[PDB]
Amino acid sequence: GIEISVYYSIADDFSFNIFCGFPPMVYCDETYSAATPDL
Amino acid sequence: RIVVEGLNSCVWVQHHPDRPSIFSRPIIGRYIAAKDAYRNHAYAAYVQNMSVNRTIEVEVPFYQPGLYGMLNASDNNTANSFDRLRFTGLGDLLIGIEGEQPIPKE
Amino acid sequence: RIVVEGLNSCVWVQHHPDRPSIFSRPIIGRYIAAKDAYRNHAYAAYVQNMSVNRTIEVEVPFYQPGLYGMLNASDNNTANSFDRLRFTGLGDLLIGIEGEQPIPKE
Amino acid sequence: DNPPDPTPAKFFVPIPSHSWAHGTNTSEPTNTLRLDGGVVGVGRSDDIGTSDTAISGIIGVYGLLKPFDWNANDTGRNVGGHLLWSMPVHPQVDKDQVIQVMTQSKLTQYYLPPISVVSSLYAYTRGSIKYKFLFGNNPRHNARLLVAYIPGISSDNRLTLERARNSAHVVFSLNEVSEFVFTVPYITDTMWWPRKYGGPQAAGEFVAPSYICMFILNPLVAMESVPSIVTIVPMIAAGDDFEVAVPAQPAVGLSRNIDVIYPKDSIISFKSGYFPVYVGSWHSFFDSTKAILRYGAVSDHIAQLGNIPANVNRKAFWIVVGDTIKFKTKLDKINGTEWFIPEGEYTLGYGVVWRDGAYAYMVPYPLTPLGEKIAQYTASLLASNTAISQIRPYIPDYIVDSAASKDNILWSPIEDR
Amino acid sequence: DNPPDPTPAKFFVPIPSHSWAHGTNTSEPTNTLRLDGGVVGVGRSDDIGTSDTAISGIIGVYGLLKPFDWNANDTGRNVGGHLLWSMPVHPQVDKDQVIQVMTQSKLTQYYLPPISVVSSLYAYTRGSIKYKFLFGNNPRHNARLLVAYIPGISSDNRLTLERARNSAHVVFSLNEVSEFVFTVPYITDTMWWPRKYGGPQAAGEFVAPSYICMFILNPLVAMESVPSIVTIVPMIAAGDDFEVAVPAQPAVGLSRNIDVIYPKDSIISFKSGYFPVYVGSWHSFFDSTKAILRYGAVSDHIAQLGNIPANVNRKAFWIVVGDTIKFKTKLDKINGTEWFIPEGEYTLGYGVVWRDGAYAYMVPYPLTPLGEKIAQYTASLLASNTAISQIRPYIPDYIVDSAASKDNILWSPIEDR
Amino acid sequence: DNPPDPTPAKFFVPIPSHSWAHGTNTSEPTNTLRLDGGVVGVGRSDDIGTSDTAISGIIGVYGLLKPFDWNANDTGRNVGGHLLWSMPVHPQVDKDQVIQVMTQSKLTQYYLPPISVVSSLYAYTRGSIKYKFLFGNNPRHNARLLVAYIPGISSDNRLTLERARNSAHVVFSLNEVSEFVFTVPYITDTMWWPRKYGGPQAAGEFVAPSYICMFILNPLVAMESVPSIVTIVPMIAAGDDFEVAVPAQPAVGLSRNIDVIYPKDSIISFKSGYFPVYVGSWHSFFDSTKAILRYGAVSDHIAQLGNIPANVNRKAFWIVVGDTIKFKTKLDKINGTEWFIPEGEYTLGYGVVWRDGAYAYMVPYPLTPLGEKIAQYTASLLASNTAISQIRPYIPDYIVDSAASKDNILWSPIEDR
Amino acid sequence: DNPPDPTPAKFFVPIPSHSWAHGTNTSEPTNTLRLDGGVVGVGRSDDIGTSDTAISGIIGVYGLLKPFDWNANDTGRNVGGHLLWSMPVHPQVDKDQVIQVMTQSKLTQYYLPPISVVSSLYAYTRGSIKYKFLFGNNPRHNARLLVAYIPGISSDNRLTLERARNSAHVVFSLNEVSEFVFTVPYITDTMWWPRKYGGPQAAGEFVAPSYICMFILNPLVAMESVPSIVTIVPMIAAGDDFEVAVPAQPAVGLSRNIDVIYPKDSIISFKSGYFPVYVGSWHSFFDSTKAILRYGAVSDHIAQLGNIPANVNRKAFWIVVGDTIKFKTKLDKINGTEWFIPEGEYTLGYGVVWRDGAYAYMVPYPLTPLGEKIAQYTASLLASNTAISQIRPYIPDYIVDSAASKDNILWSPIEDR
Repeated sequence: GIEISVYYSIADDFSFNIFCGFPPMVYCDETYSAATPDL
Repeated sequence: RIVVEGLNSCVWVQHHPDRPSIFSRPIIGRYIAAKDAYRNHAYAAYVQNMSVNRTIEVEVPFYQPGLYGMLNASDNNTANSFDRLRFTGLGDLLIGIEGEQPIPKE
Repeated sequence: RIVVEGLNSCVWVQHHPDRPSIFSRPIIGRYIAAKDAYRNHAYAAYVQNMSVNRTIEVEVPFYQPGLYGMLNASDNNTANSFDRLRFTGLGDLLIGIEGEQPIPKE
Repeated sequence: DNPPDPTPAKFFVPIPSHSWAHGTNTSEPTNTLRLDGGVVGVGRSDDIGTSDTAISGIIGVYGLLKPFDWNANDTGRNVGGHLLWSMPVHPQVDKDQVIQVMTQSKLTQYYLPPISVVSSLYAYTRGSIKYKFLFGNNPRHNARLLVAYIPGISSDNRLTLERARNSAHVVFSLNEVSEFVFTVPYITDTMWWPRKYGGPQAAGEFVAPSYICMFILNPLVAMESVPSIVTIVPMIAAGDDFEVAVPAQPAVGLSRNIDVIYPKDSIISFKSGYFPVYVGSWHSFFDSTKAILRYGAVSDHIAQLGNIPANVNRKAFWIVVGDTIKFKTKLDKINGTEWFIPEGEYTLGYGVVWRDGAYAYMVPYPLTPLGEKIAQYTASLLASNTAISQIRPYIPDYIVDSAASKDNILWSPIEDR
Repeated sequence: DNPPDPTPAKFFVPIPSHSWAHGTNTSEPTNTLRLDGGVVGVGRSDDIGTSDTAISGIIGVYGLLKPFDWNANDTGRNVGGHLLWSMPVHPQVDKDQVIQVMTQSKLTQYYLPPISVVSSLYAYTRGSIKYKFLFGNNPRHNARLLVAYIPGISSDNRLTLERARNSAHVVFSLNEVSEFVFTVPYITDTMWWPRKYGGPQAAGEFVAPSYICMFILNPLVAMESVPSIVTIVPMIAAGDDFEVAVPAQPAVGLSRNIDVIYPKDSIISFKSGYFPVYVGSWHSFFDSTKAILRYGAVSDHIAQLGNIPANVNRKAFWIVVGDTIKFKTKLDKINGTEWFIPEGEYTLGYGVVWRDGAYAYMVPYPLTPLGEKIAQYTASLLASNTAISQIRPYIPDYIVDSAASKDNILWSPIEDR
Repeated sequence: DNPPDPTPAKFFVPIPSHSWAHGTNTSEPTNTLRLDGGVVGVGRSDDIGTSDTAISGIIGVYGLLKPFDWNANDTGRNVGGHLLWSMPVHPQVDKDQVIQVMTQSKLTQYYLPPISVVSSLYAYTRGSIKYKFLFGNNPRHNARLLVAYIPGISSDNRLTLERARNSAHVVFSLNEVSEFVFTVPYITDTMWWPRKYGGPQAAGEFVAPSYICMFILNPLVAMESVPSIVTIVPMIAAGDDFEVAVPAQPAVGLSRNIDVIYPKDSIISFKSGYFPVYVGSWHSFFDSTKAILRYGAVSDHIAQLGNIPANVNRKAFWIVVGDTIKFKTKLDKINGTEWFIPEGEYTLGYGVVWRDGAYAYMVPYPLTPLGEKIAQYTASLLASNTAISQIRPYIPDYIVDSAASKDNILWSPIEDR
Repeated sequence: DNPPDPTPAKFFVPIPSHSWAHGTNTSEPTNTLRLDGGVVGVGRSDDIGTSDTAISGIIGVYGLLKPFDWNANDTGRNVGGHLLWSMPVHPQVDKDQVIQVMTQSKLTQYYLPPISVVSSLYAYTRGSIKYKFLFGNNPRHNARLLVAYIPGISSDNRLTLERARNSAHVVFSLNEVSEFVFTVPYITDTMWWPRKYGGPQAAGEFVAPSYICMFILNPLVAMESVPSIVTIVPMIAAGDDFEVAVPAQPAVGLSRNIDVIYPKDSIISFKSGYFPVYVGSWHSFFDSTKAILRYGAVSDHIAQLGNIPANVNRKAFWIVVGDTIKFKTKLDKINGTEWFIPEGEYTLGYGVVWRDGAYAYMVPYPLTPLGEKIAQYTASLLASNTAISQIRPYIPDYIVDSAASKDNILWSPIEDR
């Protein structure tokens, strides 16, 4: 098959405009544990 | 802008301003008359190897003997054949192949 | 402008201004004498890989001992062999291959 | 005229794309999908502000931390020298000092403050931190607190009021005052400090450099016509001197999708015929007063775990992945800690492996933030070959046999600080 | 002399072609097929104008809309408060307010005004619209009309004269005046308004923001020596404040070739042995007073449709693709509408599916713009499980059995607003 | 020092070669095969002129056209009003007004004037043309001629002196004058006029816009001691106002190699057993007074042609490709023309197909420029189903059976204006 | 800030390398293998001169030509009008006027003067040539010489003193003078003159334009107490007006490796059983007084040559490639020439093919520069079918049978001017 990878970023005319709260987050270190430091 | 995909050979392109078609449909391959099927001399042309780029970019000029060229012209035109023949189209553009490489089954 | 299609190898081109042909037809392959069939030294040359570009662009200079070169010269010329030999053509241009790659059946 | 141009060709190096890393102080060639082929940018007005992504304006906004109660009638705790609240100082807050939401088989959601969210995007950090303390009091309540910043300390293991006074500290009076801010210093042996939480498998993680602790100087007083409990709500923001160094893999992800696929290679379960399982007791384990997983009511019928891979850390406890069960357990308060489990029905979320010869057994723990801590501590005690009699108070009690599982139960290895 | 040139090579990114989207404010490298290798352009003179593609000059030209008659002797309609003419306001005109030409098995040709043609090339639109009204009168005729612009309304469902007067409106007197223009405002909750008609499968389509309505204030009067009918010809052009935002897939195509190949996967027909078909009656369907397609004269011999795919919208009616038939039907005027079909011979162009258990039957409709509307409305009534007795007036009547088809008849799914 | 160069890479488009069409007003990068790597050009002096390729200097040179005799004793032709010489006006001369050399099985060589050669390189043309007329007279001869330029006429079908005087014309007196030039105007409904002769298969061909004609006003007079014939040699050059627009496929090729390979698919011949062939007579064809090709002396033994492809134009005649034969024929002068074939031995070069039912026969024509014209005219008469009795005078006469061919004879389709 | 750069990409043409031909007046991009990445060049001082490759300074240096003796006692040759020395004038010297070293089966080494070496690198040449003549005399010797430059002559076939005086010439007196220079003119019908010797297979070769000849005006006189022989050593250098036009394949190669592989396709030998061979006599060839190669002592046992390819020039003689033999032969002085072979033992180096019907025989020639000339001349005489009696004096004589060869002897085709 073919593989298509789309990367993206903000343009120069872009603006993140009105700051409301952050939503609650998850922690990446709680996906794959360090209980098996190499896996 | 001619985009040719699937061919590893070379493409030649000619512009025939004094030979424009009186039909609004293209002619393909073995149905093209000999007068056009082969490269003519002295015409403005461009020859491009697909190995360097598979996209050809050309600009076709206006070489007509009159004031205007007709837009939206009919293919059913016998009362004004002259208008339809030489005062309508910019002239045929021919796209051909220059090499011995075979064409893939696709 | 030399356009070579179908070959993946390298092409060499030499200009022999002091060796112009007395015939108005080219010589091909195994019929070319050894003196010309192989790259000569010290001649103005250009060597081009087909992998980078399949079109070679060169300009051949005028290197003749006289005032003019003859246009429209005859191949049947025995009374003026000297004129036909060195005062007619710019000198042969030789196009060869430099590599071990086989030529396709086409 | 057709003059030749024998100007020598230049050497150039072909590359497929422009910079992937650069985000400032450079132009970026690109094919704009517009009709106008110049330098074009969307129109603006006062209706549409400028980008509000200036970091200092973001991390200056206070975020809420885990609140706690301050009971004036507690003749045991409400005394001079008592430690009310303490934690390491770093921009990301400790996970156990932040409001949480847990989901069985999914990831935990953490309510991180703005300074914590932004910091998880960068590798280094430095500067003062503003700790705002909000008190639920009225003009009757009075007390005095001593809050301290202890450089080079990560825990309260050697921490007492009479030591805390020997570091940078402040003394707050709660006399008709409900809010105050303790802007703590930045005291380090280096200029930038590595973030604590990093990436998957603790990628690029480290520890906090200092500790903040709140001690009772003069105990809380109330009266009879007034609430005896005063809640304290800690909040956190960046000081004016705060900075963030280097873009790295975000320590965080959004909570729009809290699904996660644990590695199949680490999964363990019970051997065939040793499931379904239930929580119960047996005699050879603290005279059947503690909870373990059994596969039947005949004795020495304690569920055995399948092959446990050798790459699994010895100090690691486990978390249930698939379906689970509910069970009634309890745990009495442990000496020197605020660790206790009231008697109630809890879901099974964590487990600790109890080894007896060539047989491996599993000890159940409740799906609760405190259950996570007690499970981890127990696994550590088994790791150091601690006396069987001294691990006893860290194990949930046996009350009554619980429901059985539908089928086998799957577990995944985890480990905390 | 042959000095080395060790100047560092530059990084460059190879791409096969120049911009495809840019049409203004940029140069375009290209290989000109000329003898002159400079910047060359065809010669000009006053004999040859400059390009007349300036949009404002195009959309300013009035285009004709569907005319209508205004009968002074109609003691029913020619009364105060009566709605003569109304439609949504948008640059593309509604399809049913434009002169049409239909072709069996082909696409309909619409005579769109310049403002409508240009607008179908762009995604957004805004500004005032000039509605010119031309009246076929002479100095004897007199009336007064009230034309209104109702912002935020798309239909006349709640529209009355006594409400229309409560929006922006004008009052025209027909006293020896034959032409007047009503330049309507642009009243929207946003700055650009998305076009109504878009692309295939209603790609990127939306609705109109406002409504224009013409009411009778003072009814038309004529005399005995003068025509009692006054035709009204509506025309449309862009106001001086009109603009078009963003290039998109043209909503339109030329009429040089009106051929179309409907998707083979959506085509439905009658089961084998259930065709040829003809239009007739049977008792269990409104006592055989309505038209349905039969395959024979024995009763309960009603043509059955083949498998109807589940991806077909429930509110969709059908259009005949291949060969068809002619049939004589009629429909009496429906209460509250100007909907009626005079008794005549019509070609079969549309159909609505009538379901009875595991059997599906097809109801015939005439190939006429009004037949298209009635067919759609009926399909919608079946969709909401409307009373069988209330759908009855929307079904063509049975007059006499019609000719049979050569063979099976093929149908394709369609749906309107 | 080794500073980084993070300057963004530029987008560039790779192409294999520089312009192929450009010949002026541009530079051309190339690899010069020299020792000197700069802009180098061969040395010059007065011994070596500058390029003499300026068009105006080329097409200004007179070229010779087909001469003709002007006989003072011809009491039939040498009369007032008689047309001596006429042709369409265009830069390429008509082929039949130019000196020719024919070669069996090869191409014809035409002696084109400089204005004709140059014009065949370009697509369009315009301007005045200088027609110089040279007379072979001495002071005894006298006459007056009227030469006219008729705009919008291509032939002499409606041309008379009394009409020619109603267009731009000149009146020349031959009284002790031997040379004069008639610079004709350019009268067209457009600015450029397409060339007449184009490429293979009449590619891009068209017609001439106007006609030039020479009439006898006052007939030629001589005396008894003086030649009664005066030759007239027409010559042609471009006027000072002449221009050439657009490079196209040359209408011409050199005569160094006049070989040509006619398309094998168009070739026709006689069926097997119906060759060798000879020229003879038979009764059912104008009572055996006309020439046809037979395969034997028994009657109804007329050579039959093989399958003739349907793509061959109906008005087309044929030309012999391979070996051929010689035959003695004649043709008497045809009314209203100067068309006659004196009795002589001619080679067989052309043929016209005579159809009789399912059988196709071939009529022989001499390899001569006039034979080419008569053959074409005959083929056209058969095309319009002209009366068999009216085509009779255009067919070569039968004199005597000629030699037979070695084998079959091959023919190729051709067609003229 | 990250502004877009929509600047249109440029068309560029990729080529693999920079110029191969350019050697001056241009830069050459390259990857310098240095630590310093700028324009770097090796250091210099007076210890290290500048390049001494200026042509004029090279070709100005005199080179030695083949010396010759001038015998005062030769009452035959030392007379007025006698030609002492002569050759064509061109920058490369004639091969037979240059000191040589021959090697069996290898290439000849020529001691070319600087003007000759440099000229073999270029295609064209022009200018005056300085011929310095050095005489081995003392104050007793006296003579007068006339040296002439004959334009347009290549040989002495029509050359006499009484004709030489009718061209540019000088008259030298040997009266107590030992050196003088004759700077000869450049008299040509063109500006550059093509080099004489070119490349393999006489590639691009031509002839010399003029001739230089030394005649005896007043014969050499000596006395009895003084040497009667005066040696003359000719030397050659370029005049101040000398120039060289165009780089071509060097006419020369170094003598470090004088090996050469002659084409296998041209090699000829004796038929099987007709070798080994020896030099001898037989009666049917000038009564057995001349040398031929035999394969035995029975008569009519003359070695036969194998198949001789038809592409071999008729005027060509042959050279031995592999092993060879020595043989004793002689040749008496031929009338009108200085051609003679003294009686001695010589190696077999050359051969000429003598044809007798379907049989081909080989005639032996000595490996000596004069033997090369006589062999060539003989082959030419056989080419023009010269009388058998007139070729006789050009054939080596038979003295005695020589040794036989080890095996067959291989020959390769060659040809001289």
